[PDB]
Amino acid sequence: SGFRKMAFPSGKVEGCMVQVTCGTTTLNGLWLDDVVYCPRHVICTSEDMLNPNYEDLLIRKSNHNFLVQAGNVQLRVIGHSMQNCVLKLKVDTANPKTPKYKFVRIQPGQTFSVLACYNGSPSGVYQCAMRPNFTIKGSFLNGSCGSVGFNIDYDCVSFCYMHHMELPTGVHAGTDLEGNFYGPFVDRQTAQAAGTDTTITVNVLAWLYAAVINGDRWFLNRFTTTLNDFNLVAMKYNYEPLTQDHVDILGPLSAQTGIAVLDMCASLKELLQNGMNGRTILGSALLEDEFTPFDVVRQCSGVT
Amino acid sequence: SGFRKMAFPSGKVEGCMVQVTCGTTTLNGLWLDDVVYCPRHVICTSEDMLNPNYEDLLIRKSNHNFLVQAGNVQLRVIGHSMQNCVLKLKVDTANPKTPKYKFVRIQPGQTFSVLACYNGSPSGVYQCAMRPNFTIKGSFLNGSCGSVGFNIDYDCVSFCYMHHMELPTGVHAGTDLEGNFYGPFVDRQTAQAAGTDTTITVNVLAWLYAAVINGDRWFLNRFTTTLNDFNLVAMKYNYEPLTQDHVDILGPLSAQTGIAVLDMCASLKELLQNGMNGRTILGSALLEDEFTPFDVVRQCSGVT
Ligand SMILES: O=C(Cc1cccc(Cl)c1)Nc1cncc2nc[nH]c12
Ligand SMILES: O=C(Cc1cccc(Cl)c1)Nc1cncc2nc[nH]c12
Repeated sequence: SGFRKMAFPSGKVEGCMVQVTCGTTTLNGLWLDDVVYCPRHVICTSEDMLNPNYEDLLIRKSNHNFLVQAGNVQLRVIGHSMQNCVLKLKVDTANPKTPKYKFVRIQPGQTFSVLACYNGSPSGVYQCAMRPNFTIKGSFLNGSCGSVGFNIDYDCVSFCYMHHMELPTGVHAGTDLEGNFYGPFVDRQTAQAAGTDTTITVNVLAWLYAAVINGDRWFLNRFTTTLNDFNLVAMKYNYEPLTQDHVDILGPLSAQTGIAVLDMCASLKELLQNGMNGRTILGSALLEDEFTPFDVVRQCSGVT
Repeated sequence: SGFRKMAFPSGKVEGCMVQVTCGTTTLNGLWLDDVVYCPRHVICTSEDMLNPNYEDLLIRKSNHNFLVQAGNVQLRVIGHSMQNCVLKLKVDTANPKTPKYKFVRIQPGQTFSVLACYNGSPSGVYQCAMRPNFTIKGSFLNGSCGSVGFNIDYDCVSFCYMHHMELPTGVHAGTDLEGNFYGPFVDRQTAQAAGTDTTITVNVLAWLYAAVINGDRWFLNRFTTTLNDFNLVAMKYNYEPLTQDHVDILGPLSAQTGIAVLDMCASLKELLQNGMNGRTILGSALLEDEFTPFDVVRQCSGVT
């Protein structure tokens, strides 16, 4: 029992972290096989960041200008290329600690672990969700760029995020491992709208099921609702509309607890309309949306 | 910017996890040098757990009865001894992945990361605090026993906790790495009082400073208080009395923000007496006490 915001064990990812320096800028890189991936803004100075012409800036750089250090050892760079907002630095040595891996583009509302790094060295690990507006509410300081987000399935690491930027609002933006930003963001020092965010309804319902499994049941009521009725409430409270696809993904939790998804929707409707009344659910005084139905089953079943 | 419940990177600890089986019981062990440490209740059957005579139960076991597997390879057990509530199994091979380490007994109110494991395999990592009543509110299932808590300082892992038991209340109890339980607990299947818990005041104040550093400032007021006045409020709200030692440890955060510790105490006093009024601080609708002043400085400075 107990329910925590659990991250994946970070060991497989720690073994891939390197420091990349270009000119006066240092950030993190990810070394997989004989390629090091890092944000392309490693080639910029502070003056360049207002409106960088990355193509022109990269033309002034040669392989020897990219200093890549894996712990205390230097990697020899034999090639460089820009793919969208990432640089791929070909090195002459395959990372001996390369785990089985994939590059995936996650959907908004999905979760992943972040290994925050500085100077190629891991500082900490935390779990978070990709917001419906494609930002992440992480914990990142100057130098964290190049830190990655990932999920693990047995021995395979699926990398889904590389950190690039902090918006003036203090939220975070980054790319998939092919360098494509999640959301409308561009890698420039300009104010950029993130746009309206919403609460991840299917994740809140999953967390309510986790609460019932772990004994927090005070919010269960004698009511039920329909998808249409519930979605009128979700609209008022800035929650994502619940679809049958979301109801289907909640099937395993509904079967385990014996609580029909629409009955749990009625509990959620009552919590939205009345608040918590000073009570808590799984140590939280707000409705949590950073656990997917898969995360709940994984944590409640002890998947390694 | 941003503030997360960040755990230490778990890689150094993942390299020490092994599966220990004795008879029909399987749990986790920690392999450091040529010793494997695990909860002594690995020698019990379910019938034994009501009131185990560990000395007698261990006498019926020989080195060959302890099956220790590091991933897929078997370790040869050449000695066994019980130290308080842990078993130390001497093996013929030093763990090649043994990091620099220490065994420490942490104080209540301090924090640490847990690497939850099942069958010797890591499932997840999370940060938590040792409650003032010596329990931890973890996320652990049957088979998680032997999972450890730890802190990292540069390249040295200080192990402070080994998981042993879940109380009937759903909270967790365990030992230091010398097998001494934190708190009054015994390794038996009996209902056991945890006793009154309190909120870790110095940690709440540290988190309020983290909130100010990250821009959440709505709770700052025009008031101040004294240690005596604040402690009358702490008493009413089941908070630990604040001492000058706690004020001293908050010095760096008070210097960084320019907010005197007693002025932050007045903000905390007002939040305790009036609640959050439906507002949040660092994404929380309650006063968080699982970040120490050291954790706040570490996260806000990017220590690796
Ligand atoms: O935002 C940047 C640098 C940057 C500026 C403009 C565009 C780009 Cl792509 C990158 N670094 C950063 C990241 N995360 C957190 C931080 N806190 C301070 N700086 C942080
Ligand atoms: O509590 C036990 C077994 C046990 C019983 C009596 C005394 C001792 Cl020392 C150990 N295992 C366990 C731990 N954490 C979480 C769990 N959820 C289910 N079982 C869990």
